[PDB]
Amino acid sequence: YLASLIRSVVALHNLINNKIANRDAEKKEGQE
Amino acid sequence: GGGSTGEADGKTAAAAAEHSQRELDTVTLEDIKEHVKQLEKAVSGKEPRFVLRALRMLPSTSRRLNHYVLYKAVQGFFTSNNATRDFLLPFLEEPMDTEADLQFRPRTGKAASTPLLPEVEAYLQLLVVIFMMNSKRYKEAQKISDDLMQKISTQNRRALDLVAAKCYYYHARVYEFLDKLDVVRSFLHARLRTATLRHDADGQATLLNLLLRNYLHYSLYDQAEKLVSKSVFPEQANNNEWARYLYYTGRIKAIQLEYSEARRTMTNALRKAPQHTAVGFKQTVHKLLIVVELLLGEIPDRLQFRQPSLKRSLMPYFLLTQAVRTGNLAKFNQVLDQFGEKFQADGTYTLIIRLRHNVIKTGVRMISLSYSRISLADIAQKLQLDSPEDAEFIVAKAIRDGVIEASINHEKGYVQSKEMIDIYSTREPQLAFHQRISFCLDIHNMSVKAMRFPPKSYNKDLESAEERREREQQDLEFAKEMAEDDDDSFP
Amino acid sequence: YLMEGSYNKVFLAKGNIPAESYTFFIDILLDTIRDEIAGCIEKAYEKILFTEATRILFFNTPKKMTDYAKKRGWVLGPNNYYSFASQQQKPEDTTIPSTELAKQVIEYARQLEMIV
Amino acid sequence: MPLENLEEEGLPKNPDLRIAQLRFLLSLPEHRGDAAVRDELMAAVRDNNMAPYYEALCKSLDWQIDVDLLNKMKKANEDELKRLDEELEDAEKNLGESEIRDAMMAKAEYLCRIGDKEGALTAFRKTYDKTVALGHRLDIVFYLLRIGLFYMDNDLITRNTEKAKSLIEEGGDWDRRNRLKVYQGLYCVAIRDFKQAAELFLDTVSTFTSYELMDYKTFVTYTVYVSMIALERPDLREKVIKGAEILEVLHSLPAVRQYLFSLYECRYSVFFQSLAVVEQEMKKDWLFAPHYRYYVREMRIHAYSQLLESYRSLTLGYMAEAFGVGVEFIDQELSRFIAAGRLHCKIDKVNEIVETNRPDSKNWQYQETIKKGDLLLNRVQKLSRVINM
Amino acid sequence: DKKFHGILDQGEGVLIIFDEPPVDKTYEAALETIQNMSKVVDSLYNKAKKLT
Amino acid sequence: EDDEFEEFPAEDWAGLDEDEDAHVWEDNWDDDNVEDDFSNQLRAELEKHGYKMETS
Repeated sequence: YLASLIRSVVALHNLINNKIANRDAEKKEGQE
Repeated sequence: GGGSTGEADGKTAAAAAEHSQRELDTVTLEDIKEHVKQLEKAVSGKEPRFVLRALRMLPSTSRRLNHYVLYKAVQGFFTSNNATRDFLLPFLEEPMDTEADLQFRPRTGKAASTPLLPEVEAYLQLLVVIFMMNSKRYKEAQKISDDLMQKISTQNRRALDLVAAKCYYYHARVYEFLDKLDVVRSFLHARLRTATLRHDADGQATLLNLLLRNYLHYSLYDQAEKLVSKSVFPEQANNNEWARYLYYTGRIKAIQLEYSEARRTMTNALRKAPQHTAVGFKQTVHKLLIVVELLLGEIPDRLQFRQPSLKRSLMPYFLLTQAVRTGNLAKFNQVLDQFGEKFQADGTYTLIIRLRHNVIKTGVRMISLSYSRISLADIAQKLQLDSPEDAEFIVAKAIRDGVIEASINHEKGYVQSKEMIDIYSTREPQLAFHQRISFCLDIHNMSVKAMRFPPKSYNKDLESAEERREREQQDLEFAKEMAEDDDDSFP
Repeated sequence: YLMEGSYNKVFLAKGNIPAESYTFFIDILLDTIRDEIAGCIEKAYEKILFTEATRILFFNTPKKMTDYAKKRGWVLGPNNYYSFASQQQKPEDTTIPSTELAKQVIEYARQLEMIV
Repeated sequence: MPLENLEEEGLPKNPDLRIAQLRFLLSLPEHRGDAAVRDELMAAVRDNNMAPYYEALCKSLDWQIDVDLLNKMKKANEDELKRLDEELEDAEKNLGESEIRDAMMAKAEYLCRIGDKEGALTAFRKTYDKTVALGHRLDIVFYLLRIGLFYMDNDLITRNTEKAKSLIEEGGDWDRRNRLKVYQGLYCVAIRDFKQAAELFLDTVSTFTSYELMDYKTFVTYTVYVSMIALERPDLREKVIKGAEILEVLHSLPAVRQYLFSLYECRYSVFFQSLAVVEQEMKKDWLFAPHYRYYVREMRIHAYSQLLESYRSLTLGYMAEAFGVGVEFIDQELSRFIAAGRLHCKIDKVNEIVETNRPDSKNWQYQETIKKGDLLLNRVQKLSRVINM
Repeated sequence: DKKFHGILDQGEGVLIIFDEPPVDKTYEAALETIQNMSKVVDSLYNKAKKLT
Repeated sequence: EDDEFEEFPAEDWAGLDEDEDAHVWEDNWDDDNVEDDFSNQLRAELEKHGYKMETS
């Protein structure tokens, strides 16, 4: 239980990292 | 008149609503010119449609208009030949155009006989319906507006189905004041089965929702049950739609004596309604969740009653729980007596009266865990039951339903507990964990499986780029090769 | 009263007389009521006197109660004696789990090894 | 000279805690109205009392808004708000940082001794961005930590507690690290917690140097009050009853000596007979912790636990005379706490024997785990909704 | 004072001394890491509110 | 596609009744069953049943 739980939290934080990198890539995809 | 509201609110508070009116025109020039056109332009009905989701927040800001002074000339920019412009103008109170002109010519009026003109026709007429009902008109301007829109969506192509989602939604809403016409039930039906063969998930779901709402506003629960079962709710659907469906299917599971599934659907529902706001929807799903847990045999958590605005609507329930958790019939009768009138404000009162089973289930399973043996004469006194005759039957029932694990000696008059398990010889804890980690783990395959998309936009960016760097290196390995034949000094 | 076993429901089947058509039909239910009552009492007690069993299942005679103490299979000593069928043989065997829990463990492994 | 150190060596009284907090809780008209309150408030009229947070005291509490009084304090208010900003303006032609800082601080300090929460918050936050010295930085972080206690806002306290520990390590200046413990403990004990609160409070009784918050006899009172809640048997035998400050100060207060020693001597009549008097006296009437039921309901658990951990079997007839009460009283209480799984025994009202049992160990864990865990799975559930969206 | 884990009995005078095993740490710890992980989740919530 | 709700009534308020505030409180369902009844419950039970005169 504990193991799988930590695993989940960590993977999810990974996902937050992807979303934020995507927003900041969307500010670059515009520009010129 | 200067100095009063005949000029401070007659031309200066009207002129500001004219600046906002004339800004809204510029906004629907981006909702229609850029985005409704983009639907067919190069995506065939995709992301430019979710920019027409904006049709939610635009009625609140349609108070910048009065189905405005510039409108007669605005629906006439959008088209050349139209019989909706010939209904829409009858239903305007008074257009009195000014010297403003939207970006349309006699050339952008010829070019607007488009398959995008049904999207605009419905899109704007929807606005006519919104205001028509706000101002408390209905009857002719209701029906006619709607039915012309029901002739619009009869047309072909798969992009109009989506905007027809919103169409249907308002259609039912206005149809629902005067008297929720069951006539529409057939239209919905007919348009639903059609949508199942066109495989328009969106329209299929939305429509299916307003249908379920029809069966539920009356007492046709059996008719919704057999339906919910026999039919397949689409896979792609906007979340709002999925929250509706998960509140209704749960309502149904609840009434037919199945609190099991309900408490698990109910909850998923609460957690899909939009976060920041959703006031009413959340405010009601609570009034039901709170009772499905009680009915199920579990206490609801306290945080459901410590919430900003919707704490004023739950206050009666709070005193239902005061009585249910404690375990005695007396307080349950008193509380469901004072506030019964309000519980009868919805169709919940049918579920509530059932709790008399559970206040005694808990009162008695509580006595079992408080005591080791006690006399029936006292069991009747703590439970506010009937006789010592009634008690023995009640307890007995509990036993046969493995909800108390005890025994009775009747020739002496006492119930006796057999409790002496240390929970760990049970599987129980291992079953509970087998539950936890399946849930938990599912979140871990799931959120990587959706994390997949951010990496995909980057792969859309080159990952073989800087070929001139590699070619420069290759031109350095021909100078390096011979640099080492010249450090060897050997041919 | 029916859903949550409470009795005094056989008594109220002749007191619901305000509409006579109720008392004509409800008589049917009274053969299920006796069955659920004896279903619990088979577990709830272990020694009662015979005349009390006649007062609980709502019989007036001793004869009826002999027949119904014969279908459930009880003996007729001075007090009507029960047979232990509540938890006659306990679930003291996790050998019966054995295979099933091993399936489960394997399953977890599948979710931690799959390519997602 | 009077006991060497007495009523000195304190932080300034600008946020004017407790007197200006307590006057507000006891300014509710269901337990006190009268002039006993009004007097307290008049002291806050003498320190200029023009803040729309004073109009919003006369507004929420429905005290009467006398316009004749408020315009004299508005006049004073304005006179020193112009005098101070002129001190500042003339201080941007004299020295640099060295002299500007103390003008800006004289301003921020005065927007809150007159009780204007927001203007004050920005003057403090504007002087902190103008850093220079470690000790000062700390001082104006304690200002926010007092003010953040006197309007009782939690975000405002958290960020400053954790921003304080950092500046406490950069200097290591220990004596501050004490008073950070009294603040952080006060806050630890507003919200429930007691555990951590009892470590904090109890480990600095010897180094109480704070005022503003308490007098000192007060502080001792709270320490006892919590230590009998979180600490268990011979943890409290050593830390409390055989200590230093504790015995000396308790010695001049039956309101704690008689409440403490009794729980330890197992004189369970004295214990209840006091516990009432301590509920009313100080729980309800001071800004301890508006869960005045939670502390008692907990205390009765603790006690019934003592007189039931030593005896395989003892009858209600022995407790009724041992707590001074009667059989009904105990019956209700004990049955409700056993239903809550707080005691670990059970009763049978044929003989009136109170048999115990010895499960404990893991049986209490797991129980606990699943509790906390499902809470966690829920917050991560919701989170995954905000992330996938 | 917890010095030998027993239970005195009055009415028969038997000083019962049940033997008690130690509370395993594999739980106490996991109580502490679940505890901690919450804090993480909260701060992670504030990181969530910024990007979107 | 939808994004709105407007099919259920709501209640919005600024007159809000009070309960136990929750910030990290344990929020136990036990503390709403009492009313600080505890001083009262002693006095009245020591006089009524005489266990302040008969019984110490």
